Amino acid sequence: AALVIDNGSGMCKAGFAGDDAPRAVFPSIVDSYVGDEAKYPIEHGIVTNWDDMEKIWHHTFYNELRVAPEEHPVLLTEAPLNPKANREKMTQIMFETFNTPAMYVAIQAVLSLYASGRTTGIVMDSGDGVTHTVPIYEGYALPHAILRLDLAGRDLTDYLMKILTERGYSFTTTAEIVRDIKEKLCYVALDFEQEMATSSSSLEKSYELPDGQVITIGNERFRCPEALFQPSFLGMESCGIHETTFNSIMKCDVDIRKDLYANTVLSGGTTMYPGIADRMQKEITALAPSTMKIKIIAPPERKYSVWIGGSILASLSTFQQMWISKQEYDESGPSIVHRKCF
Amino acid sequence: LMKILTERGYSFTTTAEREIVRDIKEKLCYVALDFEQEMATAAVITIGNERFRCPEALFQPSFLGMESCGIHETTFNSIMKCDVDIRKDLYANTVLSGGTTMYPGIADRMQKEITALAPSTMKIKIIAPPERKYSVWIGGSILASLSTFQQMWISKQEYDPSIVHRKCF
Amino acid sequence: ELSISLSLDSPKLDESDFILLSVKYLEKSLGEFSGFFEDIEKLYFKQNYKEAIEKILDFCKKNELSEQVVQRLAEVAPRLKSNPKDNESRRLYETLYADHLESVIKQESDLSVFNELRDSYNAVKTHETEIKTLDEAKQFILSFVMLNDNVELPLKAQSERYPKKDRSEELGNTPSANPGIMKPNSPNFTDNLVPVRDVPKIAINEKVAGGYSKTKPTTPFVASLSGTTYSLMVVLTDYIEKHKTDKDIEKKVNQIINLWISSYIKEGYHSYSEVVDVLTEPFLQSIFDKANIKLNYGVLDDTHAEFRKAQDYVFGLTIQSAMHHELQERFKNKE
Amino acid sequence: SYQKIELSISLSLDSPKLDESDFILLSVKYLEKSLGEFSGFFEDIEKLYFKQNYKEAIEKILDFCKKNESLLSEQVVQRLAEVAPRLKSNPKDNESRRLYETLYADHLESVIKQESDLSVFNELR
Repeated sequence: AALVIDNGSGMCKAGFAGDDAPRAVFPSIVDSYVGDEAKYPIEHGIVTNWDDMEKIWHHTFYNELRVAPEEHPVLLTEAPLNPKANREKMTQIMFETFNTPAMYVAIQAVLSLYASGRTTGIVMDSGDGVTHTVPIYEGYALPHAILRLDLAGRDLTDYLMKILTERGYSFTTTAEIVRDIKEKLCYVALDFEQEMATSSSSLEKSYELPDGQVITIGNERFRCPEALFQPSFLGMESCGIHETTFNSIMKCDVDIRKDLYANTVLSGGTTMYPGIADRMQKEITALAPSTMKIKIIAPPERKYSVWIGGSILASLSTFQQMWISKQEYDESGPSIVHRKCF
Repeated sequence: LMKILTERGYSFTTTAEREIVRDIKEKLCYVALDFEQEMATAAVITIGNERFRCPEALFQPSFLGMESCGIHETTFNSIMKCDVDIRKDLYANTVLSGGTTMYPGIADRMQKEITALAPSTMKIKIIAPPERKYSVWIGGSILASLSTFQQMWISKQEYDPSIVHRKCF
Repeated sequence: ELSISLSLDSPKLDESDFILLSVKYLEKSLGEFSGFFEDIEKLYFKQNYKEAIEKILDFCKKNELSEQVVQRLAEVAPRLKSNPKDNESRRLYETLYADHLESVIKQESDLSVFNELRDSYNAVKTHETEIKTLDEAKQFILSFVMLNDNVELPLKAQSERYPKKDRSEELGNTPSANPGIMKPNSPNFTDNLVPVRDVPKIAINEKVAGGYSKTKPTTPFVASLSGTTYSLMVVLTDYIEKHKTDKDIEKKVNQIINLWISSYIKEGYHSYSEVVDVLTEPFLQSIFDKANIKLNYGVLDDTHAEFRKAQDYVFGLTIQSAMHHELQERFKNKE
Repeated sequence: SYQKIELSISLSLDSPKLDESDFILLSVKYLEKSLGEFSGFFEDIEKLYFKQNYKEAIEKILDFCKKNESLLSEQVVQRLAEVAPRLKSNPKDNESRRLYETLYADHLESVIKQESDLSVFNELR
């Protein structure tokens, strides 16, 4: 069997090939404890500390999956624009230290298109770390148009904490619970202004603290997800998910943009906000030319799509030639990845 | 066609100038089979790329700002208000007529758009006469010259205006 | 084995790729025959692929391997029709060649086959101190400022091949990652990834009858023909007149022509054959042979390093385009 | 020019002995002057300086700064935002507090001087 290790920004999703649900999702935070829930190795999608990523991968193979990595070929997920070298230290560790029989590296997003069932388009990937919009023509991204937004849920959960403390409810300590609020209550509007005017206290949902103290959130329900579309809230000048998708679709060829516009697939747990589809429908249908046909696609299983897109690849009889064998590695080195994994 | 050119920069403001516009619509402009592909191959004879868009207004009246369905649908719709039984025929006997249907290529399209909207199993046939410009008239000539129609007329003594409902259709 | 029994299922394979892919099959099944493979390397570079398609298919009879191979290739070869618009393994092989062609001018550090031409191109309107780039710098000057046109034009009037260009509709600029490989996304080995430039989009009017791109369909993307090569000649004609008395001139001229050849394929202005099909012209060849210059137009002896980098490239584009389409089945068999 | 009083704090906010206290004191001047209705804020933050709640008030200040970023500038908010996370205090080198308090006492004295009947102390005897 094969193993699929999506070392993500906040959670690592692992499982096997053929399956349809990560059999193990654990926070990637590292004599050493690298717990499922108990510093951060991958900061913004690029692995800053490698001596502690060995560990995320130790818990992955030996403790969460109880699998000896010596016998399973390993699929791995990189991020768009991994610094080239960081690809190199992924071929190294897996064969030199983990002695795997084989390996493959893929972009976290093409893989999301394959789970939306397509292989030509633009993907918007959000996560607890970087949010990137990645244009992919024919399975391979266009690296000159992959755009990066350094906004994610972390920044966003912390914004909710400000806005509720200001309301009156304070969360001083590590967790005095706002993530639950972020994904159980918050939504994205079509028009922030309409929803801000709505005197009604009807857009208020209430929840229980541990002890039974129920607090109420409203207004904040739709501002948190908006930091994404108007990040000046948080002190930023990068313009938002809506237009970043266009700015890229516009640094590409006139000839391929008909396809990219009709295939904008949302991925990431930062898109599980209800309403992130139609806002961007509004906001890209406006900026786009008027003769364009559009379909923003949000598959319902977007939380673990990068992984799902990996099972698919590994469930393919034809993906058995695309594995970097160790035999090959010993000769060239960690630079076979640039020659076999594009 | 005036507005569209109005923004490609040519200007046809005067009355005589308006006739220029009519002249172009009448011929050069055409109905496109795949609008969208053709507004992407994009990227009196002063030339314009507003050749497929002018007649796309018939298919989608949104350009104009009209809330109505394309002639493609006014057709289907009308059809489904007809007995299921006679539909087979209506589908197989659809004739384009009138002068504004002289835009080249409305035919193949009428076929497609309706075809996909149509029962996956019916028979769709569009019949376009080249003389559609004047087809109404020709139609009437035949009749006036039909021997039998001769009594479907109205005598001056028969007139001796509510016979128009009861002797005529 | 099955791999190539799949990479030869590209509904987008062109002649160029077959050659690379098929020698790969032989190099691992067979393993002497290496000379044949070299011929296969030369015919490809010189674009006599046909001979080569035949030769691989004839060599699929001498050494009879696995019947997969023998029986496989023969059914795909005739359908192969080359496109100078989507020929990409040739772009990697051509853009990577100029790198080798230039490694060898770096080993001709005389760099003084260039000082004399300076004062010879300061006649049509700091010698080699920096190396090569100074000469890539002024090579352009030569052709672009000696004249936009109007001195090269009499030579062009003497040509019956220049009138046959096929270029057209400015389409725009596109920001790519390797120069000859105008295609932005071609899976690029990161071994060869350049800075993100902004590259032009050139368009082809196939309606100019007998257009170059119909004639030599193999040479990728050569909508035009090098117009400023004719004006390389004016500058070259003086040198030969002035320095015909130089003894080693074939070495020194070939140190210029070969550089034009490489830089043009290296910076993306042209392709081998667009620059070369002008130099192999009658009235232009005459100039050289009157001073006994026999030119070697960028044909090198180690063609191997580039060759493999191509077979493997075609291994990458195709296989992953073969799963690309297998997904396009398993989902259209879900929907 | 006034842009030398602004640079001055862009440059005063970069010293290696700056702490939690000095920030609150310089910022207000910066807000009181970058702007020119917001009277309460310099009193709300004030009350907190006497109570040593530099912690919350730094943050409230840097909430006002953003909300009123309109009448302020990109530069002030940028700088101010960078310096705060990295703040600590050292009793030995917390000396602005000391002036305040030294000057405060003389203030509490006139007050007591304005409080006439001093018989209260006599009885304490």
